[PDB]
This record gives sequence, C-alpha cells and structure tokens, in this order.
Amino acid sequence: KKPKEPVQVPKLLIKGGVEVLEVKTGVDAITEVECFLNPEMGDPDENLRGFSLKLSAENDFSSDSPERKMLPCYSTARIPLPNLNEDLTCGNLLMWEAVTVQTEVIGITSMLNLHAGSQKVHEHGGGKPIQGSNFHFFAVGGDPLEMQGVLMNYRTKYPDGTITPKNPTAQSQVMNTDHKAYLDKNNAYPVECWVPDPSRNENTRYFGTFTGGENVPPVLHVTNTATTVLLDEQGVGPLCKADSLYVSAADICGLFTNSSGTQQWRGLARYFKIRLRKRSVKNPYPISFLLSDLINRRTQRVDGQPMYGMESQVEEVRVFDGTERLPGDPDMIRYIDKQGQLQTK
Amino acid sequence: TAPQWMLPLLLGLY
Ligand SMILES: [Ca+2]
Repeated sequence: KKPKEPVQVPKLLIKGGVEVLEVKTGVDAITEVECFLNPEMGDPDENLRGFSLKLSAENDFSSDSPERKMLPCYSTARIPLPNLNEDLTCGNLLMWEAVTVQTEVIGITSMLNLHAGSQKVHEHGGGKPIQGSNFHFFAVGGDPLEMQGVLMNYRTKYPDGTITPKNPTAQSQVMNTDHKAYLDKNNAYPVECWVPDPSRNENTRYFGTFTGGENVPPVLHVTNTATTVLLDEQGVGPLCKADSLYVSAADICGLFTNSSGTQQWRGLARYFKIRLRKRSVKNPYPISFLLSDLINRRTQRVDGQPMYGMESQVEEVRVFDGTERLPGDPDMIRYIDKQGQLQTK
Repeated sequence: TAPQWMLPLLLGLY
C-alpha cells in the first residue's frame, strides 16, 4: 500500500538575524527570536572577563565600602520590534505578544575545568570545583523589569558606577516602599541590592531560584525540549506596549576559589527563545488623549502648593454617578470598624 | 516549565 500525505507544519518564510523581523507578513504570523545575555559579574580585568574581583571578608557594618569590580549586577536588554499597523484597516490596533520563553544557561560544563587555577582539595588532589551561593533569574516582558531595593547593612558605601537605592534607612534592611526603580541599565544595578518588585510587574514574567550556602552544588539542567508558557489567567502574554521586548537575567553560579584561597564569583550566559505573535488589542488613546498632550506641551508650568502626593492639600473628593434613595447617613461611612475600636480584647 | 510535545494542547484551551 501507499503512505499518506504529509502533516501540515508551519511554513518557514525567512531565517536570519535581527534585520529579518521587519518582513511585512500577514496577521497570523508567528516569529521566534533567539538571543543571549552575558552576565555582568564585575569583570575585574580585560583578561578575566566572566568572574568577579576577589571578595572582602570582615569589614564592619559602619566601615563597609565595596568596589564595583566585586559586585555582580543584573543583565538587561531591549529588543526592538517592527511596527505592525501599516497596511491594516482603520480603527484596528494590533501589538506583539510573548507567548513562550525557552531558556537555558550556556557554558555549564566548563565547571569541570578542575585543572585551572583552583584550590587544591587535599594533599595530592584536583582543583576545588565551583560551589557556593548561586542565583539564577530571568524575566521576559513588554516593559522594563521593575525593581525593589532591599539590602542588609544600609551603611554600605557603593561606588559611582552602581545605581543602588538612594537614601537608605534602617527600614532598607526590611521592606521599604521608597526604593522603587526600573532595570534600565546593564552592569549597573547590583544583585545584592535589588529584587524584582512583586507588586509592580504586571507586564513581565520573572522566574528566579537560588540556593544560598557555604558549599552547595550548582545543579544545572540542559535540555532543548523544555518550555515555559508566559500566558496569564486571561490567556494573554507580555504585550509589547512600545515596540520593544525586554529581556533580563542574572546568573550567579557559585564561588571560584583561587590558588591562595581568594574567592570570586562566576557567572554564565543565558539563552532565550521567545515565541511571539500578533495580538489584536483595543486602541487605548484616541485623538482626544492625543490632542490633550499638545495642550500639555504648551501650558505654562506653575510651581504652586502641593495638590498631590503625601503632603497634599486636597482635603476631600466626592464622586457622584447616578441617583439613590436619600441615605440617613450624610457622611456615608463605609467601614463598620476601620480603627479596630469596639472589638474584644 | 513543560515539554514541547504537549504545547498545542496547553495553548489550545484558550
Ligand atoms: Ca500588581
């Protein structure tokens, strides 16, 4: 007998580099962008790129001043995407959508190089392998990754190259709301000061694991069949608001110990494979919003009294919508117990 | 994460 007609697979149109993204395609096109990020571990030499500078040990809390070369930082990147609404109809808006990331760490078998300048493990032995507090992280979104500044020892003096959270108090060793930032510069935001903000990242998807010990093994899988789905509860992924895909990562992979014992960090690059598609969305900003930004860019800037913020002078705002039967409570108080009064102790 | 062979099944429910 004869075989059957082959299975319909998606038709490849072009493979190449970054200048391939700008093909005028149809509506149901799907693109797969593949990229990487080098870890910015400090890089103390031009000769030793990929490690950190050697670590200080026991300086006091009130006398702690690290240098930039011994601080691992975050990696970040913006991937420019082409505009998609050039040939469609009117009143019809359509953006990108990250559907699936497939990540992987490059270079993980290089830790088997025990014949390097490592520390000798016993009297006639091999080199000490890389082990210590690792940290693996990646984030894929249509917006820059929005950070949160938490750091122990708020009297650490950081150098000029690192943008660490400004004006630290004793509440910066715990959750402090006044340390919001964006991850908007490579090799600037150190990892020991900034965690991704769990309240503000609605358009990114971040994944991070770490095992912090004196001697823990870096356990690293490597597989091309694993797949992370980026969709939310409603079925949409990270929408690229501006035509931009924001990719960020930070991979600390333990402590390399030198021949004299002087420890230093080591990181590895991280692969990204983002599967994009064309999500039809609604235009949020008509020409009423768009005209009103011209009047914004032509009105005189007054510098008056604080009508917004913490020191605001607006005492009360009522908002009315429809009709209602006359309430018997003209100060329409909602909380039956806001302060906690008249509860049992 | 998830295997690649079940990927049209996961996206299909939307
Ligand atoms: Ca939120």
